[PDB]
Parts: sequence; structure tokens; C-alpha cells
Amino acid sequence: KYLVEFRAGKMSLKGTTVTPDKRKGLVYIQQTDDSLIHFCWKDRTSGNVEDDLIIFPDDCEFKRVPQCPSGRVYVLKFKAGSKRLFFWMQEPKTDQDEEHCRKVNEYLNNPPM
Amino acid sequence: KYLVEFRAGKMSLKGTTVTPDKRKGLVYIQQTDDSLIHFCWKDRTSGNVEDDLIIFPDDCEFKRVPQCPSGRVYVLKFKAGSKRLFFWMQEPKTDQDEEHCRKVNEYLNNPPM
Amino acid sequence: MQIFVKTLTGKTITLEVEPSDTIENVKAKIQDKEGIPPDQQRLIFAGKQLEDGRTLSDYNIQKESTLHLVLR
Amino acid sequence: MQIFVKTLTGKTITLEVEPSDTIENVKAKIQDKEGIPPDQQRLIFAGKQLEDGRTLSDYNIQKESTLHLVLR
Ligand SMILES: *[C@H](c1cccc(NC(=O)c2ccc(OC)cc2)c1)[C@H]1C(=O)Nc2ccc(F)cc21
Ligand SMILES: *[C@H](c1cccc(NC(=O)c2ccc(OC)cc2)c1)[C@H]1C(=O)Nc2ccc(F)cc21
Repeated sequence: KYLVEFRAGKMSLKGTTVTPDKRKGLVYIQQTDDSLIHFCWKDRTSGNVEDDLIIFPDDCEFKRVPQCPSGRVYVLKFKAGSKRLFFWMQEPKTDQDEEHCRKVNEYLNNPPM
Repeated sequence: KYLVEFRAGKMSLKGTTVTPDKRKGLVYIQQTDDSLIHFCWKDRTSGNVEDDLIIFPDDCEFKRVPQCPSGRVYVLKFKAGSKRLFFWMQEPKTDQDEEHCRKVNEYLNNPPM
Repeated sequence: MQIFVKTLTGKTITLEVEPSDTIENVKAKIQDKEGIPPDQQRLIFAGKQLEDGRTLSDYNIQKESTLHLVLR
Repeated sequence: MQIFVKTLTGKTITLEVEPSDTIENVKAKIQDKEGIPPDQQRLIFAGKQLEDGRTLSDYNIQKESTLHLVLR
């Protein structure tokens, strides 16, 4: 099962333009039998996994993008390089957005057990 | 004894203007008996230790500042915050500048033994 | 907000805190979670040992920051 | 240039390499230093498993970067 999961779409800064991906998606974190942590995005319609990143402590920060007026844009930021993956929340309710963000960071940076 | 040491002065960006500290200084790394790693700067004339920072792996990067015309300006950069300590090399020769920079990073990010 | 507390030899701790929490408060939270008495705790952030009377925000400790815990 | 290689066990390796070094070259350096055969090594950087034929520079691995080594 998934350690963390929530509905979210993908999106690109094409430089100066925002390009939102309109597909229904799911961000999730999965721990495989080798104990590695995987940050993933899948298309909910097809079920196809498009993103699958093996993440260790101190690699990543997951945080809200404050510039976006929406208030539901989040970025997976690699602290070392300039690799950035942007997501927009698709959960019908907003009350768990901040909690989902904390949980991502928890399982990426300090997974229990 | 010092695990790594080299002559260098301190310096401030006051904003737009560039204020080098004229004093003769020594950057060094010291491992205390509790095994903690200390990045230090001392005045070579007085012997007084002005900077003493307890550094762990993944805290810091030590790197050359390319933008400085000199070629001998280095920054101790804290990856998390915006804490920055700038230094200008005072070693009479330049052939070990890059080696000194590597050694700093080695002992800050992966101290042997 | 969430912060992480790394130890020298041992595991990392996930803590829920507030920006206005004093360092003394944070050590108390560490005692609550891990059973380590405050007077044995040295907390370090960005090269410096943190003072009991000061707050997380005083040191610009933010969401998802990592502190280092050293045992006396 | 210098890079660091972290493992599961947690002991980190300091390696001296070149930007043009292939991933296969780096695994060979790890074998030289640690005695771990290349075919048992998985190198990971910025979320992705690194391919043998590609270079450190291909992955924008720079001075003082950290790679993760996983044993298979
Ligand atoms: C933030 C940003 C500024 C303007 C507009 C948007 N767009 C979205 O919030 C958005 C619009 C429509 C939909 O669904 C159709 C989803 C989301 C965003 C910028 C920013 O400052 N950084 C950034 C990074 C990456 C991005 F994709 C967008 C932004
Ligand atoms: C780099 C920079 C640009 C112009 C001038 C200097 N000054 C020196 O390098 C210098 C002058 C004299 C002495 O001896 C007394 C030592 C050194 C530096 C800028 C920069 O781009 N970033 C930066 C950051 C921090 C700095 F202190 C200066 C610079």
C-alpha cells in the first residue's frame, strides 16, 4: 500500500508561461521491499506511473509555491541541483493540503521504521 | 592539531558595496574530543578565534565565488538557510587553493575515521 | 510546523513545533518523545548551539528544517 | 573533482573523479576503493538510477555532489 497519497495534477513553467497538465493524477509515496522510498505520480484514469523517483533524506523538500495565487501549487525541490517538479492539488477539500505536504516531507526525509 | 588550515581573510557584501577585512587570518577545521567538527577563523596577529561553527554532513558547501574578479574569494554556504561566510585567500601561492577547498568540503561533509 | 532532529549515532526524530517555541520548549518536546532529559541536550542549527531562552523563529528555523542533537 | 557516495549502512565514501568519467568508471573506482563489484552497484542521483554509459556531467553531477549507492 501507499504510505502517503493525494490527488494532484502536474504542471510546467515554460520559462515565462505556466503550463498546467489537466489530467487527473495521484501523488504517492511507496516503500519497496528493498526499503527504498519512491516518490511517484500516476494518471488516475489510465493507472500509468509517469514519475518514480528514489528519494533519500536530505535530497528533497516538498513545499507550497507562494507566488501561485491558487494556493494549491506545490513543488518537489531537489536541494542540490535545479530539478523541480510542480504539482497542483486536486483533492476536493483543502483542509488537508498542509498535512499532505508535511507527510510527504516526513516519509522522504525521515521514513519511520 | 588542525585537520586542515590555510591563510585567508574575511569579507562582507554590504549589499552593493564589497568590504574586505584587511586582517591576516587563518581558516582551519578542528575535531574536538566529542568528535564534533569545527570550522574556525582566527586572527593570526592576535590569535583570537572569531568564528567557530559546529558543522555536520549536508550542512555546508565550501566553494569559489566565480563572480569575484580576484579568483581567490570563497564562500562557506549553508545549504538550508541564507547564512554565508566569505573569505579571500592569503596563501602566498595559489596552486593549493582548489585543494584547500576540496579538503574543507571533505572534513565538513565526510570526516574520515 | 514540522522539524527534524538528527542525532550523532542514532535515528532522526520528527517533531511538530511552533515558530514561537523556545529552545527550552523544544528540548521538553524531545524529552516527551524520546525520554532524553533537557539538561543533556545540545541543539545545533547552522553551525551554532541554540540558547534556551530564544525561539525557533529567532534562529530562522522554518518548516521542515533539520536540527542536530548532541548528547552531553 | 570530489564527490561523496552514501550507502545504506551509512558509511560515506569520498571519491576523486572527472566530469567526463562514465558511471561505469565511477563504479570501477568504488571497486578499487571499497572492493564492491560494479555489477552489484546501483548509483542514484536526484531521484534517478544512473546509466553506465553516461557521464557525471550528463547528470549535472558537480564538485562536491553526493551520490547514493545501493547494493543489489
Ligand atoms: C505560479 C502561478 C502563477 C500564475 C498562475 C498559475 N497557475 C496555476 O495556479 C494554475 C492554473 C490552472 C490550473 O488548473 C487548470 C492549475 C494551476 C501559477 C507560478 C510560480 O510562481 N511558480 C510556478 C512554478 C510552476 C508553475 F507551474 C507555476 C508557477
Ligand atoms: C565579488 C567581488 C567583486 C568586486 C571586488 C571584490 N573584492 C575583492 O575580491 C577583494 C578586494 C580586495 C581584497 O583585499 C583587501 C580582497 C578581496 C569582490 C563579489 C561577488 O560577486 N560576490 C561576492 C560575495 C561576497 C563578497 F565579499 C564579494 C563578492
